[PDB]
Amino acid sequence: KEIPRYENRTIYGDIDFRYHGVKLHLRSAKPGFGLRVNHVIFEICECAGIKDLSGKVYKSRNDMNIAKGTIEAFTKAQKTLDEVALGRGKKLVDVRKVYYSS
Amino acid sequence: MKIQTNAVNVLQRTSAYLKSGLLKETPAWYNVVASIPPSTKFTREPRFKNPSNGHIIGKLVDVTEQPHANNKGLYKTRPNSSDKRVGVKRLYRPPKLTYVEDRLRSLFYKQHPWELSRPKILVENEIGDENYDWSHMLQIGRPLDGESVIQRTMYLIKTKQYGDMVEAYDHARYEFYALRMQEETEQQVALEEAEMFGSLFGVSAIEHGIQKEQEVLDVWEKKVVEETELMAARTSN
Amino acid sequence: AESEPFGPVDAAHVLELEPAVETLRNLSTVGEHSSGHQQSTNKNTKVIY
Amino acid sequence: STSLWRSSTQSYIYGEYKGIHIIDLNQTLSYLKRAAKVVEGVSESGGIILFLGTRQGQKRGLEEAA
Amino acid sequence: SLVKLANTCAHLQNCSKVRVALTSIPYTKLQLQFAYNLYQQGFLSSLQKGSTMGPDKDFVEVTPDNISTRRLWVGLKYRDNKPVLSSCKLISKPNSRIHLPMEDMKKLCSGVTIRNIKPLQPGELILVRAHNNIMDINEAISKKLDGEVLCRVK
Amino acid sequence: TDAPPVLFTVQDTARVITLNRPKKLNALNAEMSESMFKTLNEYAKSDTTNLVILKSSNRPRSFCAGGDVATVAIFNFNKEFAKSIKFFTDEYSLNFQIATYLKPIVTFMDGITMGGGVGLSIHTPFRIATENTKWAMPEMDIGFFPDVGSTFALPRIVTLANSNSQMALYLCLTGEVVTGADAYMLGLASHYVSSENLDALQKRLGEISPPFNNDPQSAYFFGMVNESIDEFVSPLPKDYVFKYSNEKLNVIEACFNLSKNGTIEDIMNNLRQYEGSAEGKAFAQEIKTKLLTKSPSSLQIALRLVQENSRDHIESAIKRDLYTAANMCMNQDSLVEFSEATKHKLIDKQRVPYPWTKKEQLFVSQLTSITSPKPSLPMSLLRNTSNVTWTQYPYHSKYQLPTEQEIAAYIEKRTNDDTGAKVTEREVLNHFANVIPSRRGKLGIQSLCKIVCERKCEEVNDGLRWK
Amino acid sequence: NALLEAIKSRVPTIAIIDTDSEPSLVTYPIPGNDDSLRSVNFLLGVLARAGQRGLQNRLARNNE
Amino acid sequence: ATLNQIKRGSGPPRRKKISTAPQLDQCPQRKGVVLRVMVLKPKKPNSAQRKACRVRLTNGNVVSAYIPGEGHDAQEHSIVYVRGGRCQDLPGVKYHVIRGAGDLSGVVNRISSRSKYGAKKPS
Amino acid sequence: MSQPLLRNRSPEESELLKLKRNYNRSLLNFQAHKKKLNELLNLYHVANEFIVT
RNA sequence: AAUAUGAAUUAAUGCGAAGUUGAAAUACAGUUACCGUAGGGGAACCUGCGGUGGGCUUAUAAAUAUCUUAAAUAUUCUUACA
RNA sequence: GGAUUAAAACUAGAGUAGCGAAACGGAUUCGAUACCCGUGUAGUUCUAGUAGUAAACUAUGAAUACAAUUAUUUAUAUAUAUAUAUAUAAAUAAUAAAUGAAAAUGAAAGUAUUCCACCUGAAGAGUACGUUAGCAAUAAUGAAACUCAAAACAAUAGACGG
RNA sequence: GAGCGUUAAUCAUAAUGGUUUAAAGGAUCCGUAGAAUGAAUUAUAUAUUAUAAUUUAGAGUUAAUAAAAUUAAUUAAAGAAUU
Ligand SMILES: [K+]
Ligand SMILES: [K+]
Ligand SMILES: [K+]
Ligand SMILES: [K+]
Ligand SMILES: [K+]
Ligand SMILES: [K+]
Ligand SMILES: [Mg+2]
Ligand SMILES: [Mg+2]
Ligand SMILES: [Mg+2]
Ligand SMILES: [Mg+2]
Ligand SMILES: [Mg+2]
Ligand SMILES: [Mg+2]
Ligand SMILES: [Mg+2]
Ligand SMILES: [Mg+2]
Ligand SMILES: [Mg+2]
Ligand SMILES: [Mg+2]
Ligand SMILES: [Mg+2]
Ligand SMILES: [Mg+2]
Ligand SMILES: [Mg+2]
Ligand SMILES: [Mg+2]
Ligand SMILES: [Mg+2]
Ligand SMILES: [Mg+2]
Ligand SMILES: [Mg+2]
Ligand SMILES: [Mg+2]
Ligand SMILES: [Mg+2]
Ligand SMILES: [Mg+2]
Ligand SMILES: [Mg+2]
Ligand SMILES: [Mg+2]
Ligand SMILES: [Mg+2]
Ligand SMILES: [Mg+2]
Ligand SMILES: [Mg+2]
Ligand SMILES: [Mg+2]
Repeated sequence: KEIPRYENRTIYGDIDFRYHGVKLHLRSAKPGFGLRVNHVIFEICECAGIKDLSGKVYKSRNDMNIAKGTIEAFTKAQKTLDEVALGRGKKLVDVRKVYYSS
Repeated sequence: MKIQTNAVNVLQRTSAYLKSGLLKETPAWYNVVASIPPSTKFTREPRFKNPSNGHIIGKLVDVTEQPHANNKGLYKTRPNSSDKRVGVKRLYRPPKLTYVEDRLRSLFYKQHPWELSRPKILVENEIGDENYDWSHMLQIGRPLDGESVIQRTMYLIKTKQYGDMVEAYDHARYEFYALRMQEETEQQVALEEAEMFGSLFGVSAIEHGIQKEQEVLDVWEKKVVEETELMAARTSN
Repeated sequence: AESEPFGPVDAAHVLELEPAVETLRNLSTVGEHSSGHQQSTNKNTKVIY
Repeated sequence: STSLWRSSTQSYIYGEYKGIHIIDLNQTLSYLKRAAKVVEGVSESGGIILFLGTRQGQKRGLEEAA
Repeated sequence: SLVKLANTCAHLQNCSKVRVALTSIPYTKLQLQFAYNLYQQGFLSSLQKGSTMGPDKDFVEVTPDNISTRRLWVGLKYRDNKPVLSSCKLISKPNSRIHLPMEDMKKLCSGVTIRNIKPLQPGELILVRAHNNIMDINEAISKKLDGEVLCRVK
Repeated sequence: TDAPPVLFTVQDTARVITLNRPKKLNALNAEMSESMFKTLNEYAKSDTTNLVILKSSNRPRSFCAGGDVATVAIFNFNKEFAKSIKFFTDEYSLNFQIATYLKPIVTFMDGITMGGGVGLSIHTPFRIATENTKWAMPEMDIGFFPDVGSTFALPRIVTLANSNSQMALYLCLTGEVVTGADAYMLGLASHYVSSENLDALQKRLGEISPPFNNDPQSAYFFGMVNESIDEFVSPLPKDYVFKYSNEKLNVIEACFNLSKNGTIEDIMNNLRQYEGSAEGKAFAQEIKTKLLTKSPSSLQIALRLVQENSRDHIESAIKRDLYTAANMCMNQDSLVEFSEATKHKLIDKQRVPYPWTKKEQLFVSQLTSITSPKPSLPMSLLRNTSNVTWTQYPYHSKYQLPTEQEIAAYIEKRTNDDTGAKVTEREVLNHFANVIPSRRGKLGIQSLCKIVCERKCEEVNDGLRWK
Repeated sequence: NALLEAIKSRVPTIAIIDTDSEPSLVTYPIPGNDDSLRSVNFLLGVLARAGQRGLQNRLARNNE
Repeated sequence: ATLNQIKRGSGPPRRKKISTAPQLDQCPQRKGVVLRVMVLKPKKPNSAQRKACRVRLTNGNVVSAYIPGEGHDAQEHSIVYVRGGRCQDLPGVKYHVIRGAGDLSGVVNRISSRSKYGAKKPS
Repeated sequence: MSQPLLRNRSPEESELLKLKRNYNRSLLNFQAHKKKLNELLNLYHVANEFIVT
């Protein structure tokens, strides 16, 4: 499956997703932050192409259910800036990206 | 069942396969679906009018609109309990379609039970071709039946020739009796005239019934005899 | 708003920083032989020998 | 029958009559035209169109359509 | 009432899950201001005054005679098989009200967790109440206003 | 506090513009025009708006009964000529913006679409008509000219008897009202959709979006909009018969066939010297009666503009209408009666026609002055986000019924092909109904093709010749 | 089964959706009675002729 | 718990390791005198003759300490130093005696891990 | 948004409202009073069949 | 009087190894188990009274069915007829 | 804090047919302080009290706002071509969504809000001690040391079932 | 690494928790405190609070009309059977 990536490095905002007994709290991170997450999530991020990510797992830490929960969270719990803009009829500007633009 | 997402997004999931390179060749449907987007809202829609009788749905009569006293002789000065309950559900419930003609149709067949015995064909030909002038009861293309009376009654009330529905209905009923009597005579006379010119018929309706009753009465004779002999043996016990 | 213009200067105000172009210009006037090199606002501390 | 209603179809219903739900033909026509254009597009593009129907009597229509 | 606002926030979430196009909320100043902010931000398709039975087609003056039967009717938006208004939660709760100075509101909009409030996320709307007026947090920061952080909509 | 004259709303990715002057039949004033003109520039810059929908909140009573000229008449009586020129600079600038708009605009002509209303739809390739549509250009009775670029659109979009703008001149000079299906068959409306289906159509328009990496300004998206509307089109009423019979179409094509230096008198001569069927002869007298109850000056000005804006680019045609309108409110040479006639009909309710005084025949120089910019009065159209000009609409042809000149081109081409085959009416119908991608299954397309072949083509053996 | 396989295989699908049928399981639903052979054969015929016209237009563009 | 119940004391229990050598009185080690040397049997499934010793610490607490290493010279009245650490298979033996301290010598001929058995480095 | 949320009753509207509400209470009391007298009349008609002596 | 210490004296309980006397529980566990309470008995336990299901929803037929043009006509039909 | 609170039990005065702890007998059994049988005392009953405990259970505190359906009753109201039909609530059953470790819950065990009670590994222990209350049995309150890396729930496939 | 190990300690390492069935809903309800929570509009103030006025959607009072004969306490009776 394809997963949305903000700047092809991280996720859009923060994610609090519940997959069965696994509570996943994933936070987006600055460029060069690296992957600071559960080891199961680390491997998935490597294959998916996520470079910067923070997060904690609560309640159940079953590896199998963390992997499935993470994949589900990356697809069902994310919304691109473009999708948010079109749904709301508004312009969403990345201030950090504009600051370094012409 | 949950609102499915994967059936309407085949184009977007396919586009990810092509962009990444997992799928080398674009499918033939890909361009067709892209130009004709599927509808993907799957929402419940409110409705504010009954299409059959034009009754407005979602309108609350305020106490200011009821200045006069009611049938009990009391004025309305405050909203009642019904007025204070949210009625959103009525906006979404499919309206019950009603028709005045339905009431007359039930009346006609209650007054003329044997009209039910005349077979009716429910298979439509082409509703759009019906060019009927209901100034008269007979029409080319449709049988004479109870519906002829109902449509005639509506035309009378629509043209305002009669004011009360009962009077228009009675007027149509007599026109129906006249047409029914002319047909009962055309059939009787046609049979009489044919027999007078040497027409022969194998089996009449009365004869057909006798033969069918004989077939049933023959099986019934056997069973009766059989069951009147098992009883004799069983009772002998 | 969908048609509101937002540019580098507006972003700089949001982030409470000088425009990035200004930072580049200030970094080019640091060389000892570069134009704009100036250091005099500090010559205001009374010293006694 | 209104007793068998799957409420997810609510937006397609024109009303209820004689204990059954009446489907809104104005929407059916628009959906039918959209569906027809898709079949025409795929046919004109050379795609494989499969017609699936397993209720008694449908074979004749299915074979001629193919 | 924050309790009424909590009821409305939960009601909108319930309506989104079933994907109803139109729903009603209590008719009060706070609710109207709350709904209006969502409408201007593109979360609501429509905002109409009405009664318990449905939105009013023509203007109906509100008076004590009909106040008990008044309702606000809002249209929900759905795009690409997803609800536009997915979540709606209060920040300041009835039993724990949070008042922040403009300085702390700027930290909240900058990624800093203030008083356990998770920071503003991309595409999220946080509303603030100041002197009985509801505005976006970014607007309160522009006006140098201190106020109660009411709710967050995404 | 007062209800805004024009209401703007979001419909998913579509932006709905609704005219909100029900008591005035959605008449267009400077305020309305300015608001719409400014909001459309913003939508052009936006990357979240795919298309715009121009409708009314008064349907089916009216969409737009025309520009607010009664107020412009009071200005002339009060010498408020600056106010009058502002009203026409705003309206004409909005008509120029719509014509050159790069995103699809879909006008719902659900009701009276007369005058300014025609300018709101005639310039959009997606102008949807309904059973309640009533298209007319009743300016000749008020002393004004055919404005809102109708002298550039009608001569280029009408389908029947419009080879030399004969039908365009018939509608502009007679002020005939066309209703519903007839507007669609003449080319006044690109599509014919039942009013009941407009709600559903609006929702579908908001839901469609350009696919993959295509912007809403691409031709690909324009095709998508056309297809979406077609899904809501329904077959014409069974009893419907086109308004103009071949004989009536022969009178217009002959009696309104002038040269590059023609005059209204030449048309009067043809209508007075016409020979043919009894219906045609009687029909020509009816036109003559009507054309003799109009403003003698307006008819000449209308003919001038039609013969001038039928071969010029859009910007020069719209600009020439601003000059004419300004040169008419300020009646320097007392050659027109726009102000007095407007008060006789609108400001004051008078069924009888205004008694005309300027019954002379303006010279070619006089007409040139009335339709040329005065060096003392500088007037310019407001700048739009497109700032483009062209001599042919970029999309109108693809999405409307074919014109009589397009059917002729295929008969000539097919008849002059190396195949050496015979052109047959059946082959013509197939070529226009089941071949062109954008016209496949277009409502009333076979009926129109048969009207053209029965009146324009000669059937010899198994072939067709273009008489 | 067939509908779920089409989803898994990313195959666009058309189906007649009766009042008791789930619309979201198909790409292009057609609301309509699915129990009468007349209704089904009427809708199937329209779709079949639409396909025929597309096929004829593809064979025509090859000739010319 | 409700917000007021938390105000009244409700909260998550605290996680902090508890002392497993209470008799030492929070000291790294305590001196003692061997009361009686003993041999004990491991709990199942282990089998061995584990050498232990009862010791009276300088603070008056009497404990049972495991003697690690192969062979020991501990007797009654021998001065020993006791450290924390239980013998898992011997229930009730929660301490260890330090080899090479007091009167308990280092393991004879120990080559590896000498520091853990009070063995000095061979020249 | 500019419209006021509530318009207070004018003093005249409150007067007419009180007239209707007083009438409603008075009419119900009168109708119950008359019903009781009609039952007392129907009991007088039959009291000749009741025994007290 | 309190606190601390030792203390005659005395109560409860944990673990460790195998044995002895029964077979109380888990299946209908061979008397359904368990809860409260009372009495009795080497020991588990037994008995009385009420309660619970964490046991019986483990729930699954007294059978009987009808008439209109059977075809020179329906069944064929490929955008035709109208 | 207060009131009420099954059964058993207790304090007085009546009652006592039947049932029936215990006790004494008869059987059964390798034994039978049991199951079965007999005689059958307390108790079971009433009056006036004490006591405040139950698998006192829906093993699910109370309140408010809200969310997709069907069926079946009940209630109120409306209508008539007078017996049905149309409405609005309640209850129950089966469900969608949602939730959940799952079993399942289903208008809550869903979406939210407010308040209260309660829990923090097993065993030791609802025990010890103290205190309070009671005629008493007891009830309430309620630990720690030592020892261990266990202990528990749902579900899965087996094996077994007098 | 001139330290290494070990013992004794401190901080961190999951409440971005739970209580049908796993530790955990009080037998039940009434009601006091609550430094607990809680409607609407408008105007002030020193402002999510206060005050004033006004309002009726929560919560109540009294009638009218219809419906029902249960639940407590007490008194007076009946019935089949048993010994
Ligand atoms: K037992
Ligand atoms: K027991
Ligand atoms: K017992
Ligand atoms: K007794
Ligand atoms: K409670
Ligand atoms: K649970
Ligand atoms: Mg069906
Ligand atoms: Mg036994
Ligand atoms: Mg046993
Ligand atoms: Mg047993
Ligand atoms: Mg015993
Ligand atoms: Mg028992
Ligand atoms: Mg069991
Ligand atoms: Mg069971
Ligand atoms: Mg009982
Ligand atoms: Mg006694
Ligand atoms: Mg005995
Ligand atoms: Mg014995
Ligand atoms: Mg006995
Ligand atoms: Mg008591
Ligand atoms: Mg007890
Ligand atoms: Mg208890
Ligand atoms: Mg009970
Ligand atoms: Mg209560
Ligand atoms: Mg106790
Ligand atoms: Mg289990
Ligand atoms: Mg060092
Ligand atoms: Mg923590
Ligand atoms: Mg709870
Ligand atoms: Mg309870
Ligand atoms: Mg309990
Ligand atoms: Mg009340």
